[PDB]
Amino acid sequence: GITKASLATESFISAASFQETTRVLTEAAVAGKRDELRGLKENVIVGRLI
Amino acid sequence: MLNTCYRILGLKPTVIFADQIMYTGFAYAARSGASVGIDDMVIPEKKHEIISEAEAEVAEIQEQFQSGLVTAGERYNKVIDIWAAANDRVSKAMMDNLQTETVINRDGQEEKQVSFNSIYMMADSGARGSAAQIRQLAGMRGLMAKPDGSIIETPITANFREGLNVLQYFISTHGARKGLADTALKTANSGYLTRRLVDVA
Amino acid sequence: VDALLDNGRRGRAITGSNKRPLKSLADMIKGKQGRFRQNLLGKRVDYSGRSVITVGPYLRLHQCGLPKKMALELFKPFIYGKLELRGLATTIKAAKKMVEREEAVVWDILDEVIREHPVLLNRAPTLHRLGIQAFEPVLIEGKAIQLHPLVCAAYNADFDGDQMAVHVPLTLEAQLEARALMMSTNNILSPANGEPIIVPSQDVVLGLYYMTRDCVNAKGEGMVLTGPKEAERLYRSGLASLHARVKVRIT
Amino acid sequence: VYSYTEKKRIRKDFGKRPQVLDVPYLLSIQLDSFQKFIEQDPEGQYGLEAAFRSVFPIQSYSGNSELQYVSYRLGEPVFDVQECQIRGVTYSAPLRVKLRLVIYEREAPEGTVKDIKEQEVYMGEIPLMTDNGTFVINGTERVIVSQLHRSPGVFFDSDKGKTHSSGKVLYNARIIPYRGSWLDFEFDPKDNLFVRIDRRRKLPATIILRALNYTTEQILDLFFEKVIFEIRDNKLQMELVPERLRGETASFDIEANGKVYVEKGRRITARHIRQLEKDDVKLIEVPVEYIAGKVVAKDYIDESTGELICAANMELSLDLLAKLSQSGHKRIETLFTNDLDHGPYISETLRVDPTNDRLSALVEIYRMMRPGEPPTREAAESLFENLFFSEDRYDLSAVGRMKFNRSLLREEIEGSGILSKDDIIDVMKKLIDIRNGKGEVDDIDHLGNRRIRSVGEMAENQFRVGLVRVERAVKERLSLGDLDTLMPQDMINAKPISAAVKEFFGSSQLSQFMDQNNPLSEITHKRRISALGPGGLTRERAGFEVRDVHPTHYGRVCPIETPEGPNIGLINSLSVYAQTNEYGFLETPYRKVTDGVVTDEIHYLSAIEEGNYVIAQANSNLDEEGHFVEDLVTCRSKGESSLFSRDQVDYMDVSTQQVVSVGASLIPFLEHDDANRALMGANMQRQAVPTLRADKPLVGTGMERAVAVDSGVTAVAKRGGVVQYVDASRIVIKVNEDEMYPGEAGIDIYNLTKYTRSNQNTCINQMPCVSLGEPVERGDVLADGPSTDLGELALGQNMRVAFMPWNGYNFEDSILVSERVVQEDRFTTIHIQELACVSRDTKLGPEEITADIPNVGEAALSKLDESGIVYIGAEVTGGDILVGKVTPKVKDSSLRVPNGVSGTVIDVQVFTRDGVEKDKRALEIEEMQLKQAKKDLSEELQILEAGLFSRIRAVLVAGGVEAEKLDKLPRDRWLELGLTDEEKQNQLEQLAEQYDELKHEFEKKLEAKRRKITQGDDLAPGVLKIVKVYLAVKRRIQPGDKMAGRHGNKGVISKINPIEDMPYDENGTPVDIVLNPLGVPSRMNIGQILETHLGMAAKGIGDKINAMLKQQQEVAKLREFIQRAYDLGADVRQKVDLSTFSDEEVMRLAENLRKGMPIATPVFDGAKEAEIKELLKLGDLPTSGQIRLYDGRTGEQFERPVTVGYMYMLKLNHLVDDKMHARSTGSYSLVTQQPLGGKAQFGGQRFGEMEVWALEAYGAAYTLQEMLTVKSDDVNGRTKMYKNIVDGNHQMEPGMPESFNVLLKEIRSLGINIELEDE
Amino acid sequence: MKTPLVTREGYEKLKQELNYLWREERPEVTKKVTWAASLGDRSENADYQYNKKRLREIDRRVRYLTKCMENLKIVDYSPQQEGKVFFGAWVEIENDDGVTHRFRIVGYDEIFGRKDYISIDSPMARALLKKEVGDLAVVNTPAGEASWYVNAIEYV
RNA sequence: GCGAUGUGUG
DNA sequence: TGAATCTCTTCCAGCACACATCGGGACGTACT
DNA sequence: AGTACGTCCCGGAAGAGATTCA
Ligand SMILES: [Mg+2]
Repeated sequence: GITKASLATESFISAASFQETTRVLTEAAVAGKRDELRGLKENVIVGRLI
Repeated sequence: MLNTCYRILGLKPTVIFADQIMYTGFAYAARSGASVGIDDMVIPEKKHEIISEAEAEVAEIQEQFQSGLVTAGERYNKVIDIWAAANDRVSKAMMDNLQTETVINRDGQEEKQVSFNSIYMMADSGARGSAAQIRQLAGMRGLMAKPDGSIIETPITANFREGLNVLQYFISTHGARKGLADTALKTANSGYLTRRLVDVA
Repeated sequence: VDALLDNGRRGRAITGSNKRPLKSLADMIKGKQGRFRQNLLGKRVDYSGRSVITVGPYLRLHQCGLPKKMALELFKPFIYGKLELRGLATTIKAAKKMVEREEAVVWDILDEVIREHPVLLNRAPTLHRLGIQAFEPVLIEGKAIQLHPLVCAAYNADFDGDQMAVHVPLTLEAQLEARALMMSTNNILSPANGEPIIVPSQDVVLGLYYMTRDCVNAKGEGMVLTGPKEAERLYRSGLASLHARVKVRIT
Repeated sequence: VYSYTEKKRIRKDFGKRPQVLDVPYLLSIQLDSFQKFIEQDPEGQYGLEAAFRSVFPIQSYSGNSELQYVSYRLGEPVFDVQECQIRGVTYSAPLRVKLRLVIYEREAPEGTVKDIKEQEVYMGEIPLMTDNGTFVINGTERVIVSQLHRSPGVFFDSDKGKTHSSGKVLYNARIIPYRGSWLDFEFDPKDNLFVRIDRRRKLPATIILRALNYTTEQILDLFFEKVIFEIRDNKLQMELVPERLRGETASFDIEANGKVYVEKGRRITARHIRQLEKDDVKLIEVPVEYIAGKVVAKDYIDESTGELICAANMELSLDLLAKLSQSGHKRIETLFTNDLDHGPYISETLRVDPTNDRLSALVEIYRMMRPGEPPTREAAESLFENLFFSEDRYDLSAVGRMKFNRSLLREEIEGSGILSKDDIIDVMKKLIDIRNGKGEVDDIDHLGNRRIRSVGEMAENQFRVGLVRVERAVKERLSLGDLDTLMPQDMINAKPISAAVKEFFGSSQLSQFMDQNNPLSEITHKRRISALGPGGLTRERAGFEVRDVHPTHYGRVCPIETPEGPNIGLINSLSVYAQTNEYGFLETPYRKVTDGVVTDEIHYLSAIEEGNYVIAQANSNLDEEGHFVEDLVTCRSKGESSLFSRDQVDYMDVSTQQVVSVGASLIPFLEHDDANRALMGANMQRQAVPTLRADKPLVGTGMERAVAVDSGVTAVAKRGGVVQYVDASRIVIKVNEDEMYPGEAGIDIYNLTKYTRSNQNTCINQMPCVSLGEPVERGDVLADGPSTDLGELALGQNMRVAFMPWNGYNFEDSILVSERVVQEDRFTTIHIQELACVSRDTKLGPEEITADIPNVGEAALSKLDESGIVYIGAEVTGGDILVGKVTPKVKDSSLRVPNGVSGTVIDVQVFTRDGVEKDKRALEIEEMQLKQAKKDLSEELQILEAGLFSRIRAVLVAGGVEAEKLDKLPRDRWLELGLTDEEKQNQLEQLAEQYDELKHEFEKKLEAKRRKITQGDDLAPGVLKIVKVYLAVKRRIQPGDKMAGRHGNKGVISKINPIEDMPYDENGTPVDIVLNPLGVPSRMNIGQILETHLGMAAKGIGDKINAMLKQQQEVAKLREFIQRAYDLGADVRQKVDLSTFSDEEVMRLAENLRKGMPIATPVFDGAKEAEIKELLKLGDLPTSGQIRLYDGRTGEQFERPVTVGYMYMLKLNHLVDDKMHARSTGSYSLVTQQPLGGKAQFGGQRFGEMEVWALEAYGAAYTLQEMLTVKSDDVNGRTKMYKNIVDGNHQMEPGMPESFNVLLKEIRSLGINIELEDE
Repeated sequence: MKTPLVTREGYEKLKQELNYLWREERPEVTKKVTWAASLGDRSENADYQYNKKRLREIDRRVRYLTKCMENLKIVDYSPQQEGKVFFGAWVEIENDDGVTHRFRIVGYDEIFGRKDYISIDSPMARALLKKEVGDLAVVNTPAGEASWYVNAIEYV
């Protein structure tokens, strides 16, 4: 379901910026989930081009 | 018209054509002056007749009930169905006497034709309103549904041209408030759906 | 420490001023009004404005109204620019005084800078792709935004008092952006589905309806006319009814 | 017959139903509630009295000491309403309290040592209420809504469906007191009765049963009836009851008297039942196995050894049977179960019980209540004692007890406040019966269960909370009580009480900000009713039906006046004739019905009271005798309309009006309109805005007069009499001798509140509407208020309107207006903005109020005075300066005209902290108010003396008259006026002692008021001196406002246009406004058309009369004409003559007419097409109400003649030059270097998440990148951008979003590391 | 409060209306509302209102008749067992005043002026249930009790 | 130069 | 013994405005 | 005298009981 595929996405900052924060950020923090951008919401956050 | 215009001659001519459409439209529209007056909504002569006949039918079913031939349930159901039939008859009557009433000589004697009663014009145009709305102006405005989703056993006799008696208007009130309230909660849940979708794609 | 990180997660939250649970770091991130939903997936923006809208049907739909005062306040940078280009004020400050005084030359320069610089319009319930479009302004008296009528239905926006906002691309690339992908010309079809979206509406269509419909008998009955030109001629003369059965040549 | 003043404009009216009960005092709720809150009433009964008698007496820890209430008083306030608003402090009032403080006779039986009753110690101050029903917290005028909440009591809900998926209904019950702890019962699909206290967890209700010190056996006896097995000679015959069989189908042997009556494999017949009952055969032999499916009721033990064989609530088996048989027992009690009549619910519950005693019962209760903590016997004992059985922490009001018992089919309308064993028991019985099918659930939203509170209830409750706050520390310090060396004020602290009530009236979902931008607005918002607020439901949690309107709001709550948007139904407006019951329900009026007569006897009713009757709808053609002209008639009985017989009815409607609100009643021709736009119109009408020139709405209703009168915006003469002094500022009236006081009344003075501030920044002003030397009747207007004329409600204006699309400029709803309007100013509103400038003595020194500001020009230097303030009345534009303030170091600190507002200044108030030198202008304005108040009180006493000597003269008309010996000497030489032996000499002696008295009195009053104005009022800490300045723009009108009629026909005035270009008529006049016909059918609100037609008629009557008058024709023609005018119509209650009018009178009436004969119309009994037609035919206008026109452009004839008439339109507050606003580059927020929000703060728009989505959807990229990076976040890049712009280099350099940088630092503050990387 | 007994012809007619609606009128109104909502999209637009209201009604009825088609039990019996008047019988009854009254008895979901318009769950029926050519039928209307004589029993 | 709650606008 | 089926309890509920109020009290003193 | 300055603070859904066919 969407409300999940959101969460488990490759990226995280999106999830972080969607529907809840703590769950995602924590799971990341233990994952050491190095994260590329490769995504609109991402670059929007960092504000470079899309 | 506009659409085929596009698909056949590209884009620039299409847009310039659209703006010319609007110009010439407003122009001749004003130049015409399609107003709306009270006299412009004809009450069907047969309306009184038909609704009286319906009243008599209601009385007949009421006699059947009081004589124990039917239970209140099918009583309710019979009554509603027959009122609905009556409603449709009235709708046919009004739509006829509007769309055609214009009947005039030709240098001969007479002939009927499509009307010019501004309200039917505004409808058949397709500007706003339709058979439905012109109905709720001329004929009865059908039946109204209580919050139960049930439907009241006594319809709106009259229309907007005539005056609604209190109880009627009071009914149609919640009839409409239901949706007028609904729209808020609806908007909310819809927006949530939208957001969720955007953050899946 | 628990409070510090996430007040309100462990038993009774601790309150702040009188009775309402004070905000926390968690709060400052999550929620409708944390940093993400509050200042990054969207945010406030310079070089903008908002007003109420009206109609002004004299506008080739590749344009739209814009309030004079409003503009003059908007493009002030560009104004200062062209100003000291033409050399009417040494310092920026002097030009600031110039604009404030609102002298004559100012307006001409303003027209100059606007002439071909698209701007963006937005409505509040920004539902779908149409929800923001662009135009070329034409400077108008009054204090409201005049807006082409057709584009209403695209905006799902009647004139019941709706407010619309305006933005202005500051950069050159973005000017191209607007003029390429946001100028309503380039949107006759909703990407949703194939229907057109430039459908006329109530007034104009009432017009056309009345404009093409036969009666049976009226002034000028069944005469003959070479040129639609001369038809319009008859009509303006009134020497012949507007709608009337007739044989005419056409091409 | 009519009042003299009325005659000035005798509004004609249509209508058939004779109104029988006039409109009540529309502020009834507020005034009654508050008056009831505050009064020295005996015998307690719902007041401060009640709160006290609840809290007091406070007793020691039996420490031979106690404190109790005696009396209390409220001293007159320290200010008045007006000056109070001016200053800012609340309109509070003292609260003195007499307390008897006693110490029992120590070391003795209960007696006394000594008592002290403190001299009415004051416990802080609470607000009063305006005569017009408002409040004043902080220089403002606020209102308290009334709450509509689930009435305390007991209820029985379904929760059908959505739980357990079982397709099985459920049933729960709830008891909610007025102040205590909720208590609910419910079930689970396994049919198990659970109690829960306050939604914590779930328990087996039998837990609380046994908690009420009952025995299992008694409990079973209670919840179930008996089944007797007698162990006879053998075979153990059962006792039977025939009625116990119809809900049964027994398929085994059923015999009696040897004869079988139901064979094995049959069912039970009512005929079987009748035969048996006629036979009366109860003791019958039974199959031994039939017992197998039964359960013991009582306990049985081994009679020999006293040893237990089986405990109660235990199924049965043959072994058990044998063991009890050999024991010797003979009687067996069992439970009459069933699957349709009675279920084993309680029994299986008791099975599920974990515990089996009062002790462990209380244990489990305390365990659910306070988790973790170890138990303790007496602890939990006291706990459960402190949840349903004590005054302190649990209570229903009489309201509770009443509705409670009424639900339980009890008898006593009164009872205790605490619960009972019997209470809980009977509640459970009711619930069980419901489960069994007999009985009915009760829908929440039926108004019979909602309840209306009011300011009274609110104050009472919250003040009680204050007293329970204080009593804690009270008893605390009493504990340390020593011998009498103290006094109660030592052991009491007002400060908590004050604080609590203060917070209540200040911050609430109720204590909100009155919308005093229209008399109609006030009168509405004083009646608003909300389900919000404490104890009330909340928006996000709000359900669905609760929002919907129930078929019993009828005539008790408006069905149509409610704001749309984020919440609806939750703000139900309160009906017109509505009232509040003794107990506090929506009570409504009706007309009593005899056998066949509609008597004029009014009669009020509750909601439930209604249901058991049948009610006749208003518009029912009666004939002069209380008899309906039909025999079957539309009526309503129980939420259901129907047609019933003649002699069945019970009560009739009072007036057609009785089912809408004031906020609706003012909608002419409502009936011909859908609810949707009807609503929207009602609201917008609320959002009206006063004008410069009230103009008597042509097509009115009839409610107006009442609206105006009640809304205290205008000024009604208290007593009736004769004009003496008019003046645009004040009005003073002599009184007729009859209504005079028993002596020395004098005359009356009405100060007129002149141009001043609203709460929506909208001019409020008064204008006299009488003339010198003129009669006035008690209870009549004297000076119209804002948007009022001649004592009638006048929101917008009337205008000549025409329906035709015109060059598109009315595209959607774009109402086009003609320069004629902006000529006559006839929408020129007037606004006011209260601008504040103050200073505070701080580090680096205090600050200045002077013109000594450098780095400025004579432009600023001029308009300011020499003392540092703008002169009264300077035409100041933007950028100007009003006050001179400076930062010592010494930069500016001036208060300056907020940009974009033009306007002028009307007044300057200056408060100052007592103890600072008042500057030159301070002294000047000081003396100005000083001299003006002095002149005011001088007016007071001087014209008081004038009336006084005129009354002495009136006394000397007869009796001891000395004309020349009276007028030679000055009018004061009257200490021994020679008079006869009547009481007139005593009267003059009264007036003379009053002379000396008033001398001294006026002296003291003057000096007191002098001190009042002289003192420097207490203010904030560190504050120096308040200088408030008022401004007054004259915002005219311009394309972009929002006008609308009264039928939702909103509009945005699009393009003002010149007289020429308007359509016009052959007669010559232009028209004024053009709406859009294509808006009529869709929004199915045909009404505005009717309104327009009837108007055209009105203005026709007008123009006709106006011509007649300009001819200077003599009166007779006018008499004939106006008489004809009013006379037309089928039938009216308005049968007025003309003969009894005087010549001079009538002329005045015409002259008031000439603008147009005003027609009103009741909300449903109103006029009809035919009478409209006949009025027109009286006029000289075309029957159809359509005319030829002419486009000024074309100068030729439109086709299809169109509609022109007069519509009554209104302007709203949403003015463009307020809305319109832009920003290029201004401030920036401090936390996030981002732009600010709003206009007032000179900020910019918000590009929203959805807009980001949008731009993304377009390939447009540079747009969004620019619009997130440059336009907002990087300071560095922002500057780079601005510079590169000034050099035309349209370019950008992104850098990084400082906000995101902030996110980084924030998460990093959390225990999480986050970093960027290389590339 | 309900009885699933059904006559064959009525069941046929039920299927018939079902198809007529879900196959012809629904698609018509569908196209209609589509063209009406070709970006009209106005809550106030009472055209859209009434159209969706017709939708709501037709949907309620289709769901009702759907649940019916599910639950309803057909008994299309021959004229074989006769004499008793249990069901599906053309019956005439007479009054003291001679009030002739003829009708066939069918299922609740068949009460129309079409063929035969007397219920089976009706009180009259309950009396008529099991009687013969010459019985004295009695009922208790909310107006009180009354009686009739049987005069005819016929099948098909 | 912030945040809470309320009111109203679409 | 262990795999199903209840049941407490954390997380989210549209967007954009406009305006409005209000923001610690309490407890105790070295002085003012 | 009385205080401005001190400290003091309804829907879903998924997890951990917890209950029942073995
Ligand atoms: Mg709108």
